[PDB]
Amino acid sequence: QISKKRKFVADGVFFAELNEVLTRELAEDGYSGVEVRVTPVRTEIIIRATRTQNVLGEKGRRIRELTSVVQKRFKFKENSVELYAEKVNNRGLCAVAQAESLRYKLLGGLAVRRACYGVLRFIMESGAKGCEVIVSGKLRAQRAKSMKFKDGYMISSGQPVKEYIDSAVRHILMRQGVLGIKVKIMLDWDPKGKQGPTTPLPDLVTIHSPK
Amino acid sequence: AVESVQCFGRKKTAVAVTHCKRGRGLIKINGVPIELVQPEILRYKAFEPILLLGRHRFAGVDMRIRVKGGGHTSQIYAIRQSIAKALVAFYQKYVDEQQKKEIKDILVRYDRTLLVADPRRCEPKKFGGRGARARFQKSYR
Amino acid sequence: QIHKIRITLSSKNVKNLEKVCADLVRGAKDKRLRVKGPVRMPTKVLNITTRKSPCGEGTNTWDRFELRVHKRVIDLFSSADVVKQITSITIEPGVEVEVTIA
Amino acid sequence: FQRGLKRKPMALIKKLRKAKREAPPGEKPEVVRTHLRNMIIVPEMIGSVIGIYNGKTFNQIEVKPEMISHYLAEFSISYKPVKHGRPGIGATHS
Amino acid sequence: GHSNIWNAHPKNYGPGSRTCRVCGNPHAIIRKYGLMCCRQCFRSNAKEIGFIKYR
Amino acid sequence: RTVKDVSPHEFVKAYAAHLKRSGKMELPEWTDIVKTGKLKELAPYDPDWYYIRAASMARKIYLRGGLGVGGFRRIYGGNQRNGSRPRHFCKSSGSVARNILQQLQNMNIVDFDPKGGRRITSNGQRDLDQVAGRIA
Amino acid sequence: MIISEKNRREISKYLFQEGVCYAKKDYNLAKHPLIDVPNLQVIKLMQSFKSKEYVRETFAWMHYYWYLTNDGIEFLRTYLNLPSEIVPATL
Amino acid sequence: GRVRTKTVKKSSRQVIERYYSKMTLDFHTNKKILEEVAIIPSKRLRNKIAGFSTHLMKRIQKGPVRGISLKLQE
RNA sequence: UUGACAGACUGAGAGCUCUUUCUUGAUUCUAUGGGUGGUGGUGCAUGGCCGUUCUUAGUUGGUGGAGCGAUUUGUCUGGUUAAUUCCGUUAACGAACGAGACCUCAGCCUGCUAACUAGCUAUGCGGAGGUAUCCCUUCGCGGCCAGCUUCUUAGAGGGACUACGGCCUUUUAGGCCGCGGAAGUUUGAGGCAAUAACAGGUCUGUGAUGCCCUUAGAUGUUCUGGGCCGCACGCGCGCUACACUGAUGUAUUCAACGAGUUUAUAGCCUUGGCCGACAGGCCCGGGUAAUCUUUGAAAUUUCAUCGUGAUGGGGAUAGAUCAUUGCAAUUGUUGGUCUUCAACGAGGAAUUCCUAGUAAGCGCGAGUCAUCAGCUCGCGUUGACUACGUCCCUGCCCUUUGUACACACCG
Ligand SMILES: [K+]
Ligand SMILES: [K+]
Ligand SMILES: [K+]
Ligand SMILES: [K+]
Ligand SMILES: [K+]
Ligand SMILES: [K+]
Ligand SMILES: [K+]
Ligand SMILES: [K+]
Ligand SMILES: [Mg+2]
Ligand SMILES: [Mg+2]
Ligand SMILES: [Mg+2]
Ligand SMILES: [Mg+2]
Ligand SMILES: [Mg+2]
Ligand SMILES: [Mg+2]
Ligand SMILES: [Mg+2]
Ligand SMILES: [Mg+2]
Ligand SMILES: [Mg+2]
Ligand SMILES: [Mg+2]
Ligand SMILES: [Mg+2]
Ligand SMILES: [Mg+2]
Ligand SMILES: [Mg+2]
Ligand SMILES: [Mg+2]
Ligand SMILES: [Mg+2]
Ligand SMILES: [Zn+2]
Repeated sequence: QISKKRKFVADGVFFAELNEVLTRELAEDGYSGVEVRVTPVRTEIIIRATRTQNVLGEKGRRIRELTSVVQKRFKFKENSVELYAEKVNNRGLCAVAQAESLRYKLLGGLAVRRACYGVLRFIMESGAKGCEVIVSGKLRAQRAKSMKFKDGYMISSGQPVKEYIDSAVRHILMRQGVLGIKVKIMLDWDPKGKQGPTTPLPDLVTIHSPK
Repeated sequence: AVESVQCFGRKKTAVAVTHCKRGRGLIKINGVPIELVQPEILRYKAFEPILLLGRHRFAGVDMRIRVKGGGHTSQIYAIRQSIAKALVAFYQKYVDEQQKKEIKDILVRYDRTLLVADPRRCEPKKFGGRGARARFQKSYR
Repeated sequence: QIHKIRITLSSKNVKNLEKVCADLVRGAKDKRLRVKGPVRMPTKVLNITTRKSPCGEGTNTWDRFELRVHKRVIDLFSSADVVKQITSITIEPGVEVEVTIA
Repeated sequence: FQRGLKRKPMALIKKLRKAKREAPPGEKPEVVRTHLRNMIIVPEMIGSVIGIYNGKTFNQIEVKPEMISHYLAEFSISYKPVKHGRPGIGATHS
Repeated sequence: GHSNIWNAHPKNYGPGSRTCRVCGNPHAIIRKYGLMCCRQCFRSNAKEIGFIKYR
Repeated sequence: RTVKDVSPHEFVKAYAAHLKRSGKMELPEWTDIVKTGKLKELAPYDPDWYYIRAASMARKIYLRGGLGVGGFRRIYGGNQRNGSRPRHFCKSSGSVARNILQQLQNMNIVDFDPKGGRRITSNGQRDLDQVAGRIA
Repeated sequence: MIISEKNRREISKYLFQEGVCYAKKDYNLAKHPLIDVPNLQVIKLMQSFKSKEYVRETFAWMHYYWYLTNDGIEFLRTYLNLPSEIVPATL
Repeated sequence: GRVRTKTVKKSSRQVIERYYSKMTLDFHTNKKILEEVAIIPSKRLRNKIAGFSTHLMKRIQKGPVRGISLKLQE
């Protein structure tokens, strides 16, 4: 019975809180994202992840636990909110997945340069137009520094950034401090819209071939 | 079939609408005669479309004007613009195009704002200053 | 068995909201029902202006955040069962439907 | 008074009454110490010996007829009056 | 502490009765529209909440 | 000739004179001691301020028939000076407006509107129109 | 931390019956929203379980989320004297 | 100032080269032709390209224009 | 091992502690490890974020050319542009960022769609006025089968592209003027915004974080009280003024961006009625909202008093007293009534912002908020002078040139 403004703000706050909770819980399991759909007397939450086996657990035990805890914390009515697990299509085109992979590789003791180059190569081979990885913090010395790896196209200004650029930031708790990793992937135009924005770049003009 | 037109004049946020139809030649704003429009100083702007053309051309049309928004000067400017546009439209749609063109030409030769709305609008203010361009006083020590 | 059914549509996405309104209008028309609307209320612009810096240093720069809410009103002269059947059509996420009488 | 006194002022008044009763004839009552700086002096409290906490110490006062309807804070200064020394480095040339 | 003493001070209003729902800090709380989030947390989570920067 | 066709100032003066001549008004004993609002610094200069205010209020109800005490306070309010602080809008005295409305209702110039506020009666319309016509 | 036997029994019963449990980080809250026991006692009992690995704890947006493990399930079964057939609703 | 960018210049040159037959000296007709035979994300860009194409056509009517290769002219 | 009646103790109905002795039951206590918390140090260990260099137009590969090499050309003599924007010249050719494009708001549509949560028109009825029937003027109420979308709202679209004319310019890129046009400074204002950097700010936003300190007589947490506001003095951003282009008292009437409830007797915005001089109080109710507050400002306009007098300018300081918020108002929380009536008569050296609906004046909404706005973020109202030029000062970009500078002339 609340006003529309408060209703929409509460919906946004709930989405943000659920996103943060899912990230914290499924950090290691891999968590590309979450989507919330509202239907009459039913709400569906879809968890996009690279490893759905871990998210579901054995016989859906983990996903059932997550659904129950989410309902209890968010006052949802019994048998009214339900969770699904979904594979992420072209995980290399998701910065969150790539950022988590780089975090895992760095925590595993792998060299920063080798890990970043591998991530860059995987992103490029996954069909990305361009990509960039930044690693900042105390690397090899007590003095913090930044390492930048870049390959391909990239835009940084104007509206097309919001749709053609998918970016993520993550922290790695190393022995001597915190390492900040930033992943930035430039998508490619997709007429279907499944793998990229369904809109061409503003300054791209195509002339049809004359008969 | 009723013989009438409705034309609107604009100035800043002021919107005035003149309903002009066949009649004996009366002109009223919100039910009040145009001769009592306030402020008294701007009565000249209010009457300019009337002084330029003469009362004889208005003798055959009744005009009712409803105004909203804006301020004292903007409302009067919208009133006069709406009056001019309503008279021009009425002459166009019930009177010879020759006379319509003549009245339009005489009005425009005096002032183009009588028929064309001024597009000026208040500029949004930017953080770091009280006004759109004015910035906070800067001190170095 | 005829009533003025009031349908309220609220969404943040203008395209989805307009598409849902058009689908409802066409569904009502296909049943030879009388449709009034859609009536588009003034857009609600929730505005928040907060300082960019997480501290008090540097030039005081501010971020203007806006959340736009679009509301539509549709009136149907028909029965509860038929309006319910019409509204049963698929609705994309982000659009809230409310059906009432008067 | 319309809003009503809480239990602490009532306890303070009762303690003052007890001290006055136990005071030997022709002698002042004992010291009643309290933190209640917002207490309002009433005529019944005239002649009582009250220590009022000022945040560091219980300043000693004796209630007089002219102090009725005043707060106990008004008679226990919480700060030391300022006596100015010579300006230090950085006071001028700004 | 004693039940009548421990946490007995009223907290029905003021900055001490409100905290950020994200980080719990009591400063710079945005109460508009019921966000109840400190300014830093809101600036971090605005995109997820649904607040877009147009100007 | 009606009120709308005459200058508001002249009509206000004429109707205040008519109200004073009528003798049906019962001025409160405090009319000579109170300001017209908390925002004012001094009492009204004109001794006939009560009659003038009554005439202006009656004209306002004639023009619009849904006004109340708060509406009249807002109508007759204005800027309030705060010494060294900037000015802000302030409401006017509500007791004066309430008493004037009650007196006008007693004289039958206005009556309670079913939707709230006060409305001009047929007798009030007639009296105001005659005063406007006689102004000439 | 000192906890009444009835409160501990109620907390353990709810945890075993539901398989999960959340709690706002409010030490002075009079009663847990889902359990009549004080929030502080609920939180401290769950912390005790987590210390010895009977539960997995997650924190986010000033809230605790606790998920029972196999060892926690075994301990709760033994302590509540429930039949082996009965299991938490999650499974 | 009003200086057409490389995008507008290249688009106009290519459009004139590939569809010189249907080109006209009227800006509205040229912009309609551009809408028909090209995909321009922005209406402002479409109008700018159409205007520059009209100017280039006016120059071509006078004589050869460097950077544009017309089969009939050659 | 917990809790506690009474007395004492205590600022204290803190069993905090002591006396007196009851209750509870392995949940605790003691010691050793290990934890936990900390607005505790370290921003010269860090992440993220933000500010600045830097609002300017700048920045970098591949393959070629030159040099032993650091490097260099591309990235340029010239013209042009706000622009490394283009035209061209060319040992460079092709490219990738930045710019532009882009997106938001505003400006035009009597064209499209649709509006009982927005309006207009005419009609029917009724009130008032005028010759009082019929006629004219102005108001109030109904018509979901009166019509409509000019006015209001919001979706799709159209529209401007220097399109057209005259001159200058390399037959170029382009520039000035001009009719028309809503719009001819990139239409106006914003959002976004490259490479490389600062030991610039933030550990006091974060359950971000390493190390160091503390960790039970605590740097943890809570309660009481005080302080952060303390006043010989110096400085910064501001509010109010020095008055008649005015103050006061009447009358008069034109905005926009926005914000609003747990219904409990009732919580947020509050209409109407009554009480009161005001401040405020009481009672019916509306609004989870284009439905109600919202019928919603001041400057300004008009008529009088004042009459060059620190004066009816100015409102600092202070006394008395009355209300509201709050558990608590004293060191006045804020708000009313009367009374007191300070400097200030336009401001030195210096110094800030600003080119059109802009400066300036005027008020209004929101953030903070139980109660407090002289502040910040936005909004509209009235509305200008001057210039449309330059590198003189302060700086910025490119080129040439000198250097004993490279921590880079604060060398
Ligand atoms: K930093
Ligand atoms: K090279
Ligand atoms: K630290
Ligand atoms: K904070
Ligand atoms: K210079
Ligand atoms: K330059
Ligand atoms: K030399
Ligand atoms: K050199
Ligand atoms: Mg770009
Ligand atoms: Mg740009
Ligand atoms: Mg502490
Ligand atoms: Mg630093
Ligand atoms: Mg080479
Ligand atoms: Mg070079
Ligand atoms: Mg329209
Ligand atoms: Mg530093
Ligand atoms: Mg301070
Ligand atoms: Mg400032
Ligand atoms: Mg108004
Ligand atoms: Mg004086
Ligand atoms: Mg004065
Ligand atoms: Mg300067
Ligand atoms: Mg402040
Ligand atoms: Zn926060």
